[PDB]
Amino acid sequence: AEETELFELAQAAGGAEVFKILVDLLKLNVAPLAVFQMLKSMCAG
Amino acid sequence: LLGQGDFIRHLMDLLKPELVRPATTLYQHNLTGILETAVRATNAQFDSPEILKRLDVRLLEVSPGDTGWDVFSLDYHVDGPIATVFTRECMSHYLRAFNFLWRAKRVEYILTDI
Amino acid sequence: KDFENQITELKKENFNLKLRIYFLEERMQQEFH
Amino acid sequence: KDFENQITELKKENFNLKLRIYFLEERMQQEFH
Amino acid sequence: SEFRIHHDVNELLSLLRVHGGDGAEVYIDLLQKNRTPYVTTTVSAHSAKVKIAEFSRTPEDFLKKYDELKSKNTRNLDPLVYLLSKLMEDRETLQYLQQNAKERAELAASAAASSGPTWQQSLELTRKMLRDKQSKKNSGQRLPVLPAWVYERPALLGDFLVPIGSLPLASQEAAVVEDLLYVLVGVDGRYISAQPLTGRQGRTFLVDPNLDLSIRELVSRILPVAASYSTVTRFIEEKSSFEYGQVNHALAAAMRTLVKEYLVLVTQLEQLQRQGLLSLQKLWFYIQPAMRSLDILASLATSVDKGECIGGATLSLLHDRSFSYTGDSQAQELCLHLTKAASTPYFEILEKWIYRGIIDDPYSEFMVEEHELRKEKIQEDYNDKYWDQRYTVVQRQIPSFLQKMAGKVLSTGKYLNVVRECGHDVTCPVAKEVVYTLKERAYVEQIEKAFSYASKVLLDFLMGEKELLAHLRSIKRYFLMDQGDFFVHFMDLTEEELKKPVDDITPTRLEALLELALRMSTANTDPFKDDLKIDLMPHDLITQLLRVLAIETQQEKAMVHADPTELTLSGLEAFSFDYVVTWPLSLIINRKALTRYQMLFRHMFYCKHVERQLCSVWISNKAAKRFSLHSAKWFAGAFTLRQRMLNFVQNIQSYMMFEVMEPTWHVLEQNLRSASNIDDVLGHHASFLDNCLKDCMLTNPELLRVFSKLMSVCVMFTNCLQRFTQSMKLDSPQLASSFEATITKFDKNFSAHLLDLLARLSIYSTSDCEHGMASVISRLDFNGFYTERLERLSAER
Repeated sequence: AEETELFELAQAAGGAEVFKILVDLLKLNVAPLAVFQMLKSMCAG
Repeated sequence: LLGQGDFIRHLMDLLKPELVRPATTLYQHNLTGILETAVRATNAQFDSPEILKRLDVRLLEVSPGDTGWDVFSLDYHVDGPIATVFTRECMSHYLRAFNFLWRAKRVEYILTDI
Repeated sequence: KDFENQITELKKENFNLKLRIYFLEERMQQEFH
Repeated sequence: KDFENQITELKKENFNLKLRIYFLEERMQQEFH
Repeated sequence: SEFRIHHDVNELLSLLRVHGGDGAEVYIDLLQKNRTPYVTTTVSAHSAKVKIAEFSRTPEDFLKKYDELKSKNTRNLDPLVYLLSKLMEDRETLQYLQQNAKERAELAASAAASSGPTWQQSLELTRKMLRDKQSKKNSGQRLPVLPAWVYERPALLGDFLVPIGSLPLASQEAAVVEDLLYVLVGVDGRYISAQPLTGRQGRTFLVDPNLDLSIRELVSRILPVAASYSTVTRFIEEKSSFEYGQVNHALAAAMRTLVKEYLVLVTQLEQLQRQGLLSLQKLWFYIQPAMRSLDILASLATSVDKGECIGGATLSLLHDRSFSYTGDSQAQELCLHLTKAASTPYFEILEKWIYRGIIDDPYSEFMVEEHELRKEKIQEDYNDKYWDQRYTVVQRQIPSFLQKMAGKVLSTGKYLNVVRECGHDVTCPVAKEVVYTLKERAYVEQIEKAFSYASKVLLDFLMGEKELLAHLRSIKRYFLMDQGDFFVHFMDLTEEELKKPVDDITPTRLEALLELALRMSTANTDPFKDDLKIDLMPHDLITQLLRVLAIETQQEKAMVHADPTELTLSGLEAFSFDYVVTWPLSLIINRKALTRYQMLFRHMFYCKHVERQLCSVWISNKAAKRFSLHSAKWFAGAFTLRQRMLNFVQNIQSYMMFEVMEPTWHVLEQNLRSASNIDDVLGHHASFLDNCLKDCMLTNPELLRVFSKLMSVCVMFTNCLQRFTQSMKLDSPQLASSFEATITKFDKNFSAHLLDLLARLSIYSTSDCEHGMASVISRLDFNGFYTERLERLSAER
């Protein structure tokens, strides 16, 4: 799980929504290019 | 690239009614059937079923106004190292050669009949 | 020849999904009884 | 566009079938708990 | 699971406040074909880190975490770091995510307010937790764990737990050398002191004030290696824990072997020390030879401990370190040696798992662990795991080099665990000693031969003990007749049982009928008969088949969730079949797979019974040839209706018999002939099943309902004909009310239903073209006498 380590990474990111569904995609080992396209699309909504 | 003329004229003859036939009424299964029949009929039967796999088709565009012979086309797949050699631009070049050859050969059958 | 191939893929996807639905329904019914 | 129609039908059917199978899998996992 | 996108990505679209656009559904689809069991993140990670720090407004925490996250050495921190850097690149994407998140954050906030390091403690918590973890993994087993007395006797290794006010400079150097030698032996200094390790440490020195500033500076180099050696002894003890692992014990013992070299050098210097012929600069010269090596050795130990490296964690850390220990060529080779040795601690089990086909998992170091999976309950269960969970894969536990072949190794280990579950557990004759070596392709090289041998052995064992050839030459009689006498007895005997409703059927009478029909034919050459039986379902084949076809389509609760108890127990559709094959002996047919193989019997035998009823009606209709059928208004419209319905039913059967049947059956035969692995045979059978049901056309709820309506119309017409025959031959109530030559109207309704079914076939041949639909249209349009009219009604859209 490492929910605490995911929050540690988020605080490391130091931004302004755990976002660990993406860490689940990392567990599935999704690709960075599709990840970037998905991030841009989810940002647009 | 419009090779064996037996199969080339087989395609032109089998698509003349299809070209005359409505674009929406294109019998897609009839296309593959005509391809297989031409392969087995003409000396293209010497061509392997691997060539039949490289044999591909694809819709051209949304343009029902153009003629049937002007709209008929056939594709040519490239696999792995063949994919890396026959580039997408190269694939388009081969497809355009096939398209010009179709505009030539359907018209050629039409003119040989004319 | 390769433009009509997507139909077979759709057919296999739909058949697999229908079989999965039938088996999943038999499993959920087993969980319900 | 016949290939396009078959492909679009395959995409919609696959999306719906995947949604149905995912709902069945999630409901069977939850019922397994 | 396989649909984990529904849990993550679909909720990413919904919860992320992104409902417009594609949301994270298309993102789920993008990551689905991009999600690998392994990691292929080769990238200039230094470049990505530089980009992140460059865009880091507060780069202190960014760089700190860039180091801290590696402290745990977690899973694929590089992808997250790259994501955190590349997302900072697109302020529009960042601002849009801020819109997607901050508004929901405000909503949640509003909804909320309405209503020191002790080595002893750090290691004791670790030891107790690891004992509990090893007990959990044991799941009812003991442990060769370290003893409580091993934890006791504090400083069990004898761990490191003089007036020099006006000493001459030479005497000061000598006394400092004595103190430092005692420290190197883990002993107290002469004029100075050394506080113990502040948890993860060696000895926190406390230099003597009388130690010269130059003397203190020279000693400063020594103190690093001293603390390194003390912490190294502590780490060796830590790896000596059985909780650390037997492989950790092997690593610690190899370290102890080199530690002898440390004490050896201590004594080598002690030779001159007792001789009194050493010097501070001479000592520094000798220390430089291995003072760095001391810290180098403690490095890998701290890497394992800080990552709590269990399983292939320390293995991957070690292999990466060996790939980076270059420059320090000595460490580049020493770590390789440790790798090669300690591989065998797991590689023996790996060889055991790979070679022996039996993975030893006292610690479950091999990723393949023989997960509990009762193979017997696979056949009778609609959902089974034994075929896939007789050996689970611990993807988290894998070595650096092992991770490459692991997937191929996963397949090979699955085959080997299959051989073990086959009773004939065996070692693969390829027992290339699993051990660590620089050749990585060599690790998979002999692995290729081993996997090939495993697959070949599986194929041979299937052709032997499984012997699926007879299991199919006999199943041909099952659900497909393939011989008139195969199902002739079943049709001839089940008549009374089916006449008895499903509530009225007698199971004992059915059993007797089955046994007698089993002995009633000469086709008993098939020996697998005992593996097969009959059965029944508390719902019609339609009752569940159409419910699945309308999979929450139009009758989610109207008919699919409507219990068959709403209707009555009817003998015919409720009937079913039974068959089974053991776990090792082909538990292939799980109740989902077994149901798929079974229901073809139901559909085929339904059509068979309808044709039998039609043939019985026609045979009883043998007297009408002795006169003119014109005077048979209630018995001659039957002739026209039979002509109109033979094309609907009897002719409908021929398309299944030849076009549908030959393709799937021959595909199964040829694909099984080309099948070499279990997956290949599964593909051949899956073709025989899916493609056969596809040509059966039993998965389109609208078209299947139309065909069922036509078949039911035919069945009702046969029933009305039989009723009119019973009410007329006995005439020589309800049966006479079925038809009074109104069976002419029933035949007209059958013709209309046939027109609708031909329209459905035309719809299949138009919206799907196909060859089977074109054949359905071709079989309908046999002649225009009943097809030119159908063609006009087809134009009647």
